[PDB]
Amino acid sequence: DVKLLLLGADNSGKSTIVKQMIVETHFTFKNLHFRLFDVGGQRSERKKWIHCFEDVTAIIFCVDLSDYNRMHESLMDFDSICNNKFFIDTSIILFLNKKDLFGEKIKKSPLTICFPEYTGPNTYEDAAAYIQAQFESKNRSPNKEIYCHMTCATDTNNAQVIFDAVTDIIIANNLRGCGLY
Amino acid sequence: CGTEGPNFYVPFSNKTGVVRSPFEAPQYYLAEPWQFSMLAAYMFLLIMLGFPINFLTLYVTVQHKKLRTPLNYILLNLAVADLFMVFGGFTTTLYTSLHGYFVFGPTGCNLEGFFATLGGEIALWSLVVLAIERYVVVCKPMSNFRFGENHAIMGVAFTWVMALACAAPPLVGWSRYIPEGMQCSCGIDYYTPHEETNNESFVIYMFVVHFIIPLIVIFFCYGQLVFTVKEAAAQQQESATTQKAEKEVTRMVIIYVIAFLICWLPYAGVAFYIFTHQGSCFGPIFMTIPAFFAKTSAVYNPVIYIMMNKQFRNCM
Ligand SMILES: *C/C=C(C)/C=C/C=C(C)/C=C/C1=C(C)CCCC1(C)C
Ligand SMILES: *[C@@H]1O[C@H](CO)[C@@H](O)[C@H](O)[C@H]1NC(C)=O
Repeated sequence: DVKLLLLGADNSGKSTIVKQMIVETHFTFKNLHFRLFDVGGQRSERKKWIHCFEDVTAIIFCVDLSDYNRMHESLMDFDSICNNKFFIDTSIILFLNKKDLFGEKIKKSPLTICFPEYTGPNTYEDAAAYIQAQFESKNRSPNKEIYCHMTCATDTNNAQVIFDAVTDIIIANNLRGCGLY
Repeated sequence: CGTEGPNFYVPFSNKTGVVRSPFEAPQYYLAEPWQFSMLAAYMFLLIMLGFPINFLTLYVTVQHKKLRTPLNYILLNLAVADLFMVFGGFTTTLYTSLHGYFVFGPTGCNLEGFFATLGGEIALWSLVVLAIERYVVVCKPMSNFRFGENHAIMGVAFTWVMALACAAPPLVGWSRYIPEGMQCSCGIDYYTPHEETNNESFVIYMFVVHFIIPLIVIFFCYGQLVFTVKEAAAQQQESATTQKAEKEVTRMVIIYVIAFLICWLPYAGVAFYIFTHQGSCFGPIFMTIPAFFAKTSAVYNPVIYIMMNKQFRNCM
């Protein structure tokens, strides 16, 4: 079965993903059963579980696009997991949630508030791309693979995103085991 | 055309009285002694390439216990296979080609032909099994599988089963081991008739079970594997490692197929044209063309499937 770690923020939206039926969910698809673990990853709440997860297929990391306060918290939490000695090779599925709340947030709240160096015009297509770039900037791991997706707050169906990413991860690993690539 | 013998067949007419036994006279009337000088030296070359690579594979697995996984067993098998070809084949051939004629007697002829052929067949079916393993693992056809050490053992065992199904019958009366080509090296009699040992039925059995079936399986399995990787790459256009894997896997599959055609389509074509073109006659120079292509696989199947394999380049 597939082990999926589910990280992010209290107000990031993983609270809704986990409900599609260490807190374990047993959702399944395509004769493939997933074990989804909602855990924390802050720092203080990270030594409580990191030492007993091994053979984690992927790490689902959630980000509230409209939340500038937790943004750098999430950037550094991300960096410290993506570059973490236990998950240096565990591929990541990155949801940037509340896409539309961000589409309205950016109209009345410039992105410069939390990225002062941002020089682009505050439009959804550029600000969201800049945020995505900032998370992937911290990758620092040659062949890691970060599967990105921007989710329409609750108004979408993004379990398929997870499973396509997981299958891609799996085939890459099976080739690795055979000695091909 | 040739001098028919019981334990042997020398492709050279005795109407002149010149021909002798391949267990007897230096065969310098098949080819000038310079050719057998090169012959013996070439066997030492392949000893000093084959045993380095093939033993080191075994040694490395011992040294690094990270490599002891089920998927690599059949490559270890491959290494083992080619070491028969080094000792059963190349070493005992060395002590005969140095003379010009086969020294260790017809019992040494059976020993050489058997152990050489046993190694060659183990390698052949190791590659068939390797393709089957990769097919099941990556394409996930059964889709209710795990693949453990039990399955890897069955895969290795099956190569010994099939290898014996080819190498042992000439020891009991289905074809015969005789000096072929320049008569310093003994192998299967695929090129003469012999009703006492039923050569025709053995050659047809060989061509279908030990060539056509292995080739069909290898093409099919690697074809499905490439299709699967291509399909995955098609869906994840933005997944860099899958695009990389697509390209790399396809490079390797083409290499694999060409290696197997170079290795076996010589014997296949030679034996088939002997079979359908009975009005023909070949001498040592051409009867060692297929032996050439097959024997050198003791080096470059270990290269192609072990050295290039990405779990052993990291030990280098
Ligand atoms: C140095 C020589 C060795 C190990 C020679 C081995 C020869 C064979 C295993 C040949 C096998 C075949 C035939 C006799 C006829 C059809 C084609 C083959 C390769 C299956
Ligand atoms: C062929 O003739 C040579 C000439 O002496 C002889 O030594 C050899 O035994 C003969 N072999 C056969 C099969 O007639």
